[PDB]
Amino acid sequence: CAEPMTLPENYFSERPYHPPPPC
Repeated sequence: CAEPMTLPENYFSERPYHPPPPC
């Protein structure tokens, strides 16, 4: 993945994935 910076309660929800899905 590029630019690592994802976390729980702020990266996975039930809405239109805002962040990159491949990461």
